[PDB]
Amino acid sequence: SKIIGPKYRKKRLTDALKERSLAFPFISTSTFGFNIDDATEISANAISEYLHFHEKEDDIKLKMMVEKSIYSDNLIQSFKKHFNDKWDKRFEIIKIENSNSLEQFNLGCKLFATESTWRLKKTPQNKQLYEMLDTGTFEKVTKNLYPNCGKIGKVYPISLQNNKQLVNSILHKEYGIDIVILVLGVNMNPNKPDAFKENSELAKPLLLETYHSLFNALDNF
Repeated sequence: SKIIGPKYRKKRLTDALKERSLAFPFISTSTFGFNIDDATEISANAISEYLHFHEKEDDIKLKMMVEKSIYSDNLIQSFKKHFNDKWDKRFEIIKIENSNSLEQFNLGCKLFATESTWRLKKTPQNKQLYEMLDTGTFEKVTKNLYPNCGKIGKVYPISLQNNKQLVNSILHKEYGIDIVILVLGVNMNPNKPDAFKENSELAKPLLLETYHSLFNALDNF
């Protein structure tokens, strides 16, 4: 759970099969209940940090999936403000109806991130994803790779490719996903595991570290 920060790596020439195209949620904002003003600033700033560092790397495509309820003109303006009116062409926000909507899966990204918990198991919010992967198969592969389970602020990539049991998933074969990344963002919701208290001094630092971890995974990926 120790904070490690960004470990980003510039790549000018890349393998098209290893393109850094990531679909990811607006971490901790819906079910987890993270303060949206705070999540917006952290998200926008982390995104801009990564994209600026990687100026001129055109393989990178970032698609942030935002639930309809949270999506607003004010939200988009807030992002614009953090980007100093220079919104990077490589970053898009995609409105989805809810965390289980089918529209989220065919966005053309080789890496697909989902929120998870320490258990690294299916949640009610990513049920649809897990049905598509086959729950038992994916959970078994997850447990084999990460036998000591997950820590808040970290991500856990699982390849659908090198993974024999998952290669035939619609997610891989039809929707072009190579890697599913389980993202352990900060939960603020008393009804979900490992809830942080409202003014925890660790909440903001750990959400940022979640983004760093995610983008570190992308740069390896």
